[PDB]
Amino acid sequence: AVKKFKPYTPSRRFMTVADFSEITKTEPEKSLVKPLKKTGGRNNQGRITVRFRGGGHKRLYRIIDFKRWDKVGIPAKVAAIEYDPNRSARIALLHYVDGEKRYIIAPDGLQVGQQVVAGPDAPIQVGNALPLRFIPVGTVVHAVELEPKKGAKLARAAGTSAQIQGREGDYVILRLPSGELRKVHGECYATVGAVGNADHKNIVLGKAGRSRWLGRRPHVRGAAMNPVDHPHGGGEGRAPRGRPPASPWGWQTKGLKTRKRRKPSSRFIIAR
Amino acid sequence: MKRTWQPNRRKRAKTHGFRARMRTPGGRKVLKRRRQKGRWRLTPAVR
RNA sequence: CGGUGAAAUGCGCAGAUACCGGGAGGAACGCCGAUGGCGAAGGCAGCCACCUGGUCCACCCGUGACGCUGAGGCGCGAAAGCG
RNA sequence: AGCCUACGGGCAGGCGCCGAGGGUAGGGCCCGUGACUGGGGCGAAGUCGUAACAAGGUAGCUGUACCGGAAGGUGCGGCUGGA
RNA sequence: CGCGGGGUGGAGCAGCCUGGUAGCUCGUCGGGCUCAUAACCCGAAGGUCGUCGGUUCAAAUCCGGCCCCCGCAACCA
RNA sequence: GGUAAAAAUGUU
RNA sequence: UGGUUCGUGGAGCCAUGGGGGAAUCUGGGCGGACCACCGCCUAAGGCUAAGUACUCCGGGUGACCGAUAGCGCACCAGUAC
RNA sequence: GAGCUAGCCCUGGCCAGGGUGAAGCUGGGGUGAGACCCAGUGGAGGCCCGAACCGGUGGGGGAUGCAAACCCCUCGGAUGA
RNA sequence: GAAUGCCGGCAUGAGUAACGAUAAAGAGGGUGAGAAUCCCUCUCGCCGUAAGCCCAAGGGUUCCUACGCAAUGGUCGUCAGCGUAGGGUUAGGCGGGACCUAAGGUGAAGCCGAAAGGCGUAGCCGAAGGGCAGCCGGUUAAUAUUCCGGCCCUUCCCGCAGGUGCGAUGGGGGGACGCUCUAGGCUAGGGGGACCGGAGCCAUGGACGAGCCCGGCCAGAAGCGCAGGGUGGGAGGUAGGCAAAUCCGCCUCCCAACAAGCUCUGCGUGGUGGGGAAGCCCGUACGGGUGACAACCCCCCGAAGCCAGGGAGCCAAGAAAAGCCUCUAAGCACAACCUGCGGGAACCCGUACCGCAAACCGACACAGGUGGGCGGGUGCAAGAGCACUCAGGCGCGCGGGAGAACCCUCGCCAAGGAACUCUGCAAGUUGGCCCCGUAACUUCGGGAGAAGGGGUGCUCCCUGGGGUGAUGAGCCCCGGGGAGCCGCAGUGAACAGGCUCUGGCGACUGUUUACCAAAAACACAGCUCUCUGCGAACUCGUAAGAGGAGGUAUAGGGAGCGACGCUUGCCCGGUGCCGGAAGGUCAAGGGGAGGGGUGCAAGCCCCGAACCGAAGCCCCGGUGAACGGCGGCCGUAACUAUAACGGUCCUAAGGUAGCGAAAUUCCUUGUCGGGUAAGUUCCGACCUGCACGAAAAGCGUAACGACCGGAGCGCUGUCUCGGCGAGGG
RNA sequence: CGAUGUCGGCUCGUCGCAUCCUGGGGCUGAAGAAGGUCCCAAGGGUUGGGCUGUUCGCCCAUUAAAGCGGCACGCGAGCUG
Ligand SMILES: [Mg+2]
Ligand SMILES: [Mg+2]
Ligand SMILES: [Mg+2]
Ligand SMILES: [Mg+2]
Ligand SMILES: [Mg+2]
Ligand SMILES: [Mg+2]
Ligand SMILES: [Mg+2]
Ligand SMILES: [Mg+2]
Ligand SMILES: [Mg+2]
Ligand SMILES: [Mg+2]
Ligand SMILES: [Mg+2]
Ligand SMILES: [Mg+2]
Ligand SMILES: [Mg+2]
Ligand SMILES: [Mg+2]
Ligand SMILES: [Mg+2]
Ligand SMILES: [Mg+2]
Ligand SMILES: [Mg+2]
Ligand SMILES: [Mg+2]
Ligand SMILES: [Mg+2]
Ligand SMILES: [Mg+2]
Ligand SMILES: [Mg+2]
Ligand SMILES: [Mg+2]
Ligand SMILES: [Mg+2]
Ligand SMILES: [Mg+2]
Ligand SMILES: [Mg+2]
Ligand SMILES: [Mg+2]
Ligand SMILES: [Mg+2]
Ligand SMILES: [Mg+2]
Ligand SMILES: [Mg+2]
Ligand SMILES: [Mg+2]
Ligand SMILES: [Mg+2]
Ligand SMILES: [Mg+2]
Ligand SMILES: [Mg+2]
Ligand SMILES: [Mg+2]
Ligand SMILES: [Mg+2]
Ligand SMILES: [Mg+2]
Ligand SMILES: [Mg+2]
Ligand SMILES: [Mg+2]
Ligand SMILES: [Mg+2]
Ligand SMILES: [Mg+2]
Ligand SMILES: [Mg+2]
Ligand SMILES: [Mg+2]
Ligand SMILES: [Mg+2]
Ligand SMILES: [Mg+2]
Ligand SMILES: [Mg+2]
Ligand SMILES: [Mg+2]
Ligand SMILES: [Mg+2]
Ligand SMILES: [Mg+2]
Ligand SMILES: [Mg+2]
Ligand SMILES: [Mg+2]
Ligand SMILES: [Mg+2]
Ligand SMILES: [Mg+2]
Ligand SMILES: [Mg+2]
Ligand SMILES: [Mg+2]
Ligand SMILES: [Mg+2]
Ligand SMILES: [Mg+2]
Ligand SMILES: [Mg+2]
Ligand SMILES: [Mg+2]
Ligand SMILES: [Mg+2]
Ligand SMILES: [Mg+2]
Ligand SMILES: [Mg+2]
Ligand SMILES: [Mg+2]
Ligand SMILES: [Mg+2]
Ligand SMILES: [Mg+2]
Ligand SMILES: [Mg+2]
Ligand SMILES: [Mg+2]
Ligand SMILES: [Mg+2]
Ligand SMILES: [Mg+2]
Ligand SMILES: [Mg+2]
Ligand SMILES: [Mg+2]
Ligand SMILES: [Mg+2]
Ligand SMILES: [Mg+2]
Ligand SMILES: [Mg+2]
Ligand SMILES: [Mg+2]
Ligand SMILES: [Mg+2]
Ligand SMILES: [Mg+2]
Ligand SMILES: [Mg+2]
Ligand SMILES: [Mg+2]
Ligand SMILES: [Mg+2]
Ligand SMILES: [Mg+2]
Ligand SMILES: [Mg+2]
Ligand SMILES: [Mg+2]
Ligand SMILES: [Mg+2]
Ligand SMILES: [Mg+2]
Ligand SMILES: [Mg+2]
Ligand SMILES: [Mg+2]
Ligand SMILES: [Mg+2]
Ligand SMILES: [Mg+2]
Ligand SMILES: [Mg+2]
Ligand SMILES: [Mg+2]
Ligand SMILES: [Mg+2]
Ligand SMILES: [Mg+2]
Ligand SMILES: [Mg+2]
Ligand SMILES: [Mg+2]
Ligand SMILES: [Mg+2]
Ligand SMILES: [Mg+2]
Ligand SMILES: [Mg+2]
Ligand SMILES: [Mg+2]
Ligand SMILES: [Mg+2]
Ligand SMILES: [Mg+2]
Ligand SMILES: [Mg+2]
Ligand SMILES: [Mg+2]
Ligand SMILES: [Mg+2]
Ligand SMILES: [Mg+2]
Ligand SMILES: [Mg+2]
Ligand SMILES: [Mg+2]
Ligand SMILES: [Mg+2]
Ligand SMILES: [Mg+2]
Ligand SMILES: [Mg+2]
Ligand SMILES: [Mg+2]
Ligand SMILES: [Mg+2]
Ligand SMILES: [Mg+2]
Ligand SMILES: [Mg+2]
Ligand SMILES: [Mg+2]
Ligand SMILES: [Mg+2]
Ligand SMILES: [Mg+2]
Ligand SMILES: [Mg+2]
Ligand SMILES: [Mg+2]
Ligand SMILES: [Mg+2]
Ligand SMILES: [Mg+2]
Ligand SMILES: [Mg+2]
Ligand SMILES: [Mg+2]
Ligand SMILES: [Mg+2]
Ligand SMILES: [Mg+2]
Ligand SMILES: [Mg+2]
Ligand SMILES: [Mg+2]
Ligand SMILES: [Mg+2]
Ligand SMILES: [Mg+2]
Ligand SMILES: [Mg+2]
Ligand SMILES: [Mg+2]
Ligand SMILES: [Mg+2]
Ligand SMILES: [Mg+2]
Ligand SMILES: [Mg+2]
Ligand SMILES: [Mg+2]
Ligand SMILES: [Mg+2]
Ligand SMILES: [Mg+2]
Ligand SMILES: [Mg+2]
Ligand SMILES: [Mg+2]
Ligand SMILES: [Mg+2]
Ligand SMILES: [Mg+2]
Ligand SMILES: [Mg+2]
Ligand SMILES: [Mg+2]
Ligand SMILES: [Mg+2]
Ligand SMILES: [Mg+2]
Ligand SMILES: [Mg+2]
Ligand SMILES: [Mg+2]
Ligand SMILES: [Mg+2]
Ligand SMILES: [Mg+2]
Ligand SMILES: [Mg+2]
Ligand SMILES: [Mg+2]
Ligand SMILES: [Mg+2]
Ligand SMILES: [Mg+2]
Ligand SMILES: [Mg+2]
Ligand SMILES: [Mg+2]
Ligand SMILES: [Mg+2]
Ligand SMILES: [Mg+2]
Ligand SMILES: [Mg+2]
Ligand SMILES: [Mg+2]
Ligand SMILES: [Mg+2]
Ligand SMILES: [Mg+2]
Ligand SMILES: [Mg+2]
Ligand SMILES: [Mg+2]
Ligand SMILES: [Mg+2]
Ligand SMILES: [Mg+2]
Ligand SMILES: [Mg+2]
Ligand SMILES: [Mg+2]
Ligand SMILES: [Mg+2]
Ligand SMILES: [Mg+2]
Ligand SMILES: [Mg+2]
Ligand SMILES: [Mg+2]
Ligand SMILES: [Mg+2]
Ligand SMILES: [Mg+2]
Ligand SMILES: [Mg+2]
Ligand SMILES: [Mg+2]
Ligand SMILES: [Mg+2]
Ligand SMILES: [Mg+2]
Ligand SMILES: [Mg+2]
Ligand SMILES: [Mg+2]
Ligand SMILES: [Mg+2]
Ligand SMILES: [Mg+2]
Ligand SMILES: [Mg+2]
Ligand SMILES: [Mg+2]
Ligand SMILES: [Mg+2]
Ligand SMILES: [Mg+2]
Ligand SMILES: [Mg+2]
Ligand SMILES: [Mg+2]
Ligand SMILES: [Mg+2]
Ligand SMILES: [Mg+2]
Ligand SMILES: [Mg+2]
Ligand SMILES: [Mg+2]
Ligand SMILES: [Mg+2]
Ligand SMILES: [Mg+2]
Ligand SMILES: [Mg+2]
Ligand SMILES: [Mg+2]
Ligand SMILES: [Mg+2]
Ligand SMILES: [Mg+2]
Ligand SMILES: [Mg+2]
Ligand SMILES: [Mg+2]
Ligand SMILES: [Mg+2]
Ligand SMILES: [Mg+2]
Ligand SMILES: [Mg+2]
Ligand SMILES: [Mg+2]
Ligand SMILES: [Mg+2]
Ligand SMILES: [Mg+2]
Ligand SMILES: [Mg+2]
Ligand SMILES: [Mg+2]
Ligand SMILES: [Mg+2]
Ligand SMILES: [Mg+2]
Ligand SMILES: [Mg+2]
Ligand SMILES: [Mg+2]
Ligand SMILES: [Mg+2]
Ligand SMILES: [Mg+2]
Ligand SMILES: [Mg+2]
Ligand SMILES: [Mg+2]
Ligand SMILES: [Mg+2]
Ligand SMILES: [Mg+2]
Ligand SMILES: [Mg+2]
Repeated sequence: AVKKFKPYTPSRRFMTVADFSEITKTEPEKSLVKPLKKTGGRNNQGRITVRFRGGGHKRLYRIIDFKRWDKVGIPAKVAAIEYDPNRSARIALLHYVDGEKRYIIAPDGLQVGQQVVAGPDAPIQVGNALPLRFIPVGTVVHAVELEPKKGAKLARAAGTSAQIQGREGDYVILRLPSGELRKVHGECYATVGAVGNADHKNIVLGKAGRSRWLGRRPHVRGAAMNPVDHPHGGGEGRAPRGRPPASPWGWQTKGLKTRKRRKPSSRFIIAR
Repeated sequence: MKRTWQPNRRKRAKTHGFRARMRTPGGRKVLKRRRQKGRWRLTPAVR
């Protein structure tokens, strides 16, 4: 339900803002186990490591329950759907009957005022968490743990979802958003349904400044440099790469695989 | 235009002060050379 | 092995074709099935449910000439094609 | 500040509005022309190929898309003006 | 003027390094097939190897000198 | 019938 | 691999980082690969004066200088700047 | 040595005054319901004119200078990267 | 005797350039050994969103006064920011600390590193941020929110008096937050006045007049008053807020739904306290008195400041901890805490002065640079703009003459208007507001201030809305119509677009070579390829660790291309990358056929071939929005000419679309066509493309540009071709 | 080479003659006018524009003519760039 703008200035005819109608009437945030101070920083102790980060708007870190075995069997009421600037996806405020207040990452189709519960019992309705060994084969799922009791680490960007393809012993087979088939242990929790805000792919930032609002400083091509700075640099005007294409550090960047070959996780991976 | 020397008591005493010399082994050798030479002021005079 | 009028390219001793067992995935629905049916046309074919339109018959009950066509307009509109 | 015949008047004159037209500027319509370029038509009996008419030697036609010196070829769906 | 490669039957190309014998495709000529042509089939002819010299028993072949052809180079102020 | 295929040209 | 005059050389000896891994006098190391004979030492624990080096400081001396020299400074100098 | 400069992190501050009038609300119109069309309201924008502020386009001056980058006229941005 | 030698001294240029903004000086009188330069008075000029006041940083005696002029002052100097000496900075309330936390720093635990050291949770440090209690006047030569005066507060600590279960660094609430536009009511500030209070003044033709001139305030407890900000009250039940809670949270029916009520600010009013002009008289550099028993009133404008944590909209989603309120834990309930009064106690540092500058940063009394607040009036539509001017501060620390060339900064010009020239470079023209009117093209926004026009001053009359006042006067903001007056000219001065046509490149705003390049370069949204399944890939680091990220394929990294539109053809032969449990080759190692050295021999020590031995390479495939590449020679058609067609050789494949003498074309000023009187440039074409071409992208494209080229109109000292005048030299 | 700043333009010139014109003359296939060619002659004169950075050159409109060369392809302590 993406917002379009009229071309009243340039860079608004293309500019595009997401729809906030799923955001219910909760524009400010909850507190005390809800935003911590978020440390802005482009760099480690000292030097820059991820180049071209900086600037951007100030943010507060909405602390999310990624490990929802804490409240097995305890139901919840969906009180709010909020904006998280730290994520592509939306967040859902839950009040527990137990009394706690936590954010789960808000799935698609989840509406306000809905009972939602985690555990092995946990009927297969959107938002509920279960082990993977209890979820039926073929259902789309998200917020998937990789190894059990370690936290939800898979399928949690906007609109992403993973799908169960089968079971094999203590492990189940998941089709990831990458298309990779992965053996994930059955005791790993996973929240059913896709993540939603699936129109996040269709946004157009419109102008250069909107990338600066996100903390994305401008990205300098290597061909516009000097050979001290980059392999592609140098040359009287516009050299055509002169070599197989490479990073500033020399490693090639067109097809060169760099997964560690002898990784012990490789015997749980079936596809690309 | 704007020249190089723009003074600050805070900056001068935290960069060139005695306690900043005694943190590093480099600044500890600085004062050692200044004791040995006979300097009247081991550190820049800050008030 | 494929393939043809005949061949060749191709696939194949790095273990193919042919066979069994398991898994994924998409598209189209055999027999019923036709000179059949439905729809205003384009067109519609496995099955289930929901939501929905047109139409045919009988009873001759009610309104009572409300009708027919239709320049524009509006809507539908195979396949190919475009985002 | 003039002239008068019946003068708290008239004439000449003066000011003003509209005003033919001329000037400046910008649009609209039409005609002639224009290096070059597209395709159309008729011409001397030219060159290259065989598309269509017989199952025209790949049934033909068709809308569209792509390609090819050229007719045309092929894909998708439709037609009997074919079996 | 510099460096490199080239000239061979009518057309286009081999053969030159490692001297002894010139081959391929199209074309031309003669004969078939056709009513006639093209296509196709069977035969056949054709080359002072750009020239001028010298090396050798012997030169398309090796070496030089000229005549043409193709490509590169012709910079610094 | 729901059921298979063969290589140019000809002045007016 | 380092140390020794020894740069892989016939390369021992002395230390070692890695792997294997003993023996207690009929035990063990060395005498420049190695083997035999003849000899010298007794590792894998530690301490140990003196002779030796230096001159911030004190003294003596000079075929050392004499204010552009001799220390950067004979003078309130590691100062002013 | 980041008291100049380049980038970023934390925390404060600054941007006179005019224009243009997007979305959206309200009302009318339209329809079977819509889309949509008018008005009024509304005040969006790396929007427009232009001071402070940040710059440094063209020319002249300056050239042992006022100045080891200056001065005058002119010019770009000026709610945003 | 030389080394552009070193150090020092003194010459030359030379009484030459210069004396540091062209804001500006003149006279009288003092003082003095000595005055353009010091003091005083009068006149003149300059700033006045400052060149005037108040803070912060920095500076550190420069402040005040007395005595002085050797040097410092670009001259002089009796003066001074200078020399000698003396004086001067007064705080519970301002600022900082005995309070808190941010980035970051440090760091018991813990991890790491040859050593030195590097990380690192809690904690601690860390400030223009949060918190917190003083306003107005008067005094000194020099200090005051600091001393004094009046009014008002905050902490502690000890007492009695009355209340309550008190009680932690622990739990919870709160603190607590964006940007932009804004409502209502006040305040700051300002304007006007027939009203009130004033020394005085009628000048030169006129005026004794509601005349001129000056001034009509400030703070202020409780108490009210007006605006406004915050917040629901019970009852149970309760597993969560890492022990406990009556608190918070979550459910559940009851009553409120309002700011009714509690509080909390702001602004008025308030016991009372203070200030109080012009002008005149004086004795000082600086002030003092009178004016005055001062008056101390009414309207209007009105904020960007206050009520503040107000409201609305939007996406980019907008600090932390303490103080504060409450809750319970040990412990304690003779304690303790809350409220009211009384007495006592209230420490350390800074306080002078300069502060857009002669006291800071620039070697200088340097035309430079430097953060926050106040910054009045009138007119110009508005305004912090521009011109003049209050308060206040200055005339820039060499002057006097002259009136050449020449230079700088200005002004004007006959006739011509770009003939100047690399180029209209420069300078002119245009210029603000109101009203008409406005093209191709287009992404429907634009282009648009298109272009091109008209009006603009002053007086008189009539008349329509508002705001504050009560519905009225007045005061203020906006209008309409009519009639006249003057001048060469009415945004009468100052501030204030020249315009159009057409191409090249880049889409656009933006960024860059501080100090010769602001551009077509970089960036940019957007497109594609590729890597990355999370202890991710990548980066920094020996490591630990950290970034990525407190992210998870709609995410992160790398590379190119660079909005958008239509598109992005063929070659996997070589290079790269990807995929291949075959085979060839291949190191240490395993292996020992066999041989050697010594021993009397057991033995001890060397070499050592088959064979088993990874990655890598060879090999087989794939892959272009991966590195890259995309042919030659002949002949041929009803006139030549050309070649749709053919032959042949080679390649991995032989440049398709679209453009093309172009930012690309050597020959070249190619050849036609247009603009011109005349066009090596420009535009439209042809294609013979030396040497375009599809993501080092191809062809286009509205809007946009201090980019680059061509043309035209307007206007002009650019020129013909100069001349005159001004000011600083 | 411990520095001799280079094309072109502007400004200012000066010099040479093998002369573009004007002046004098011989020959002419010189009727006349207008030319051709050669000899004497430098005293003076030798235009304004379009294109290009141009020197040169080609055009436009004229003229008595639209001369060639030297002076560091004269001249940057004179200027432009
Ligand atoms: Mg809390
Ligand atoms: Mg750190
Ligand atoms: Mg550090
Ligand atoms: Mg880039
Ligand atoms: Mg570069
Ligand atoms: Mg570097
Ligand atoms: Mg490199
Ligand atoms: Mg190039
Ligand atoms: Mg390169
Ligand atoms: Mg600092
Ligand atoms: Mg009936
Ligand atoms: Mg259709
Ligand atoms: Mg379709
Ligand atoms: Mg599609
Ligand atoms: Mg009468
Ligand atoms: Mg056919
Ligand atoms: Mg046919
Ligand atoms: Mg056919
Ligand atoms: Mg085809
Ligand atoms: Mg078909
Ligand atoms: Mg049939
Ligand atoms: Mg050949
Ligand atoms: Mg040959
Ligand atoms: Mg024959
Ligand atoms: Mg024949
Ligand atoms: Mg060179
Ligand atoms: Mg070179
Ligand atoms: Mg060159
Ligand atoms: Mg034919
Ligand atoms: Mg060694
Ligand atoms: Mg050794
Ligand atoms: Mg050696
Ligand atoms: Mg050795
Ligand atoms: Mg060892
Ligand atoms: Mg040993
Ligand atoms: Mg040994
Ligand atoms: Mg030995
Ligand atoms: Mg031995
Ligand atoms: Mg021996
Ligand atoms: Mg021994
Ligand atoms: Mg021992
Ligand atoms: Mg010794
Ligand atoms: Mg001594
Ligand atoms: Mg000395
Ligand atoms: Mg002496
Ligand atoms: Mg000395
Ligand atoms: Mg900095
Ligand atoms: Mg300001
Ligand atoms: Mg505005
Ligand atoms: Mg509207
Ligand atoms: Mg606005
Ligand atoms: Mg703007
Ligand atoms: Mg602009
Ligand atoms: Mg502007
Ligand atoms: Mg600045
Ligand atoms: Mg800059
Ligand atoms: Mg400038
Ligand atoms: Mg300049
Ligand atoms: Mg200035
Ligand atoms: Mg502008
Ligand atoms: Mg000497
Ligand atoms: Mg000297
Ligand atoms: Mg002298
Ligand atoms: Mg003199
Ligand atoms: Mg003099
Ligand atoms: Mg002189
Ligand atoms: Mg002189
Ligand atoms: Mg002088
Ligand atoms: Mg001076
Ligand atoms: Mg001066
Ligand atoms: Mg006297
Ligand atoms: Mg003035
Ligand atoms: Mg301070
Ligand atoms: Mg200070
Ligand atoms: Mg100083
Ligand atoms: Mg002093
Ligand atoms: Mg004195
Ligand atoms: Mg003096
Ligand atoms: Mg003295
Ligand atoms: Mg003096
Ligand atoms: Mg005196
Ligand atoms: Mg003083
Ligand atoms: Mg003094
Ligand atoms: Mg204390
Ligand atoms: Mg104390
Ligand atoms: Mg503090
Ligand atoms: Mg503290
Ligand atoms: Mg602290
Ligand atoms: Mg820390
Ligand atoms: Mg240690
Ligand atoms: Mg540390
Ligand atoms: Mg503070
Ligand atoms: Mg504070
Ligand atoms: Mg305070
Ligand atoms: Mg004072
Ligand atoms: Mg005071
Ligand atoms: Mg007091
Ligand atoms: Mg209590
Ligand atoms: Mg707390
Ligand atoms: Mg007041
Ligand atoms: Mg007032
Ligand atoms: Mg009175
Ligand atoms: Mg009089
Ligand atoms: Mg008043
Ligand atoms: Mg309640
Ligand atoms: Mg509890
Ligand atoms: Mg209310
Ligand atoms: Mg009051
Ligand atoms: Mg009060
Ligand atoms: Mg008084
Ligand atoms: Mg006075
Ligand atoms: Mg609010
Ligand atoms: Mg907090
Ligand atoms: Mg704390
Ligand atoms: Mg509270
Ligand atoms: Mg003070
Ligand atoms: Mg003070
Ligand atoms: Mg200031
Ligand atoms: Mg300086
Ligand atoms: Mg001076
Ligand atoms: Mg100074
Ligand atoms: Mg000074
Ligand atoms: Mg001065
Ligand atoms: Mg100054
Ligand atoms: Mg400033
Ligand atoms: Mg004001
Ligand atoms: Mg003003
Ligand atoms: Mg005004
Ligand atoms: Mg006026
Ligand atoms: Mg104005
Ligand atoms: Mg203001
Ligand atoms: Mg001003
Ligand atoms: Mg004054
Ligand atoms: Mg005049
Ligand atoms: Mg004139
Ligand atoms: Mg005139
Ligand atoms: Mg004109
Ligand atoms: Mg011209
Ligand atoms: Mg000219
Ligand atoms: Mg031009
Ligand atoms: Mg100009
Ligand atoms: Mg004018
Ligand atoms: Mg245009
Ligand atoms: Mg418009
Ligand atoms: Mg206009
Ligand atoms: Mg235009
Ligand atoms: Mg007037
Ligand atoms: Mg009012
Ligand atoms: Mg009212
Ligand atoms: Mg008029
Ligand atoms: Mg103006
Ligand atoms: Mg232009
Ligand atoms: Mg061009
Ligand atoms: Mg641009
Ligand atoms: Mg620069
Ligand atoms: Mg430089
Ligand atoms: Mg520049
Ligand atoms: Mg620019
Ligand atoms: Mg694109
Ligand atoms: Mg690091
Ligand atoms: Mg590393
Ligand atoms: Mg990490
Ligand atoms: Mg993170
Ligand atoms: Mg990615
Ligand atoms: Mg990326
Ligand atoms: Mg580019
Ligand atoms: Mg278009
Ligand atoms: Mg291949
Ligand atoms: Mg290839
Ligand atoms: Mg390849
Ligand atoms: Mg491979
Ligand atoms: Mg071996
Ligand atoms: Mg071996
Ligand atoms: Mg062995
Ligand atoms: Mg291998
Ligand atoms: Mg391509
Ligand atoms: Mg012919
Ligand atoms: Mg061919
Ligand atoms: Mg092709
Ligand atoms: Mg041309
Ligand atoms: Mg032409
Ligand atoms: Mg022409
Ligand atoms: Mg052209
Ligand atoms: Mg062409
Ligand atoms: Mg080219
Ligand atoms: Mg290109
Ligand atoms: Mg190319
Ligand atoms: Mg490409
Ligand atoms: Mg491009
Ligand atoms: Mg183009
Ligand atoms: Mg383009
Ligand atoms: Mg364009
Ligand atoms: Mg520009
Ligand atoms: Mg720009
Ligand atoms: Mg022209
Ligand atoms: Mg002039
Ligand atoms: Mg003059
Ligand atoms: Mg003058
Ligand atoms: Mg030289
Ligand atoms: Mg020399
Ligand atoms: Mg010399
Ligand atoms: Mg002569
Ligand atoms: Mg003559
Ligand atoms: Mg003659
Ligand atoms: Mg004659
Ligand atoms: Mg004659
Ligand atoms: Mg030109
Ligand atoms: Mg030349
Ligand atoms: Mg000459
Ligand atoms: Mg020459
Ligand atoms: Mg020259
Ligand atoms: Mg020069
Ligand atoms: Mg020159
Ligand atoms: Mg010269
Ligand atoms: Mg010279
Ligand atoms: Mg140049
Ligand atoms: Mg230039």
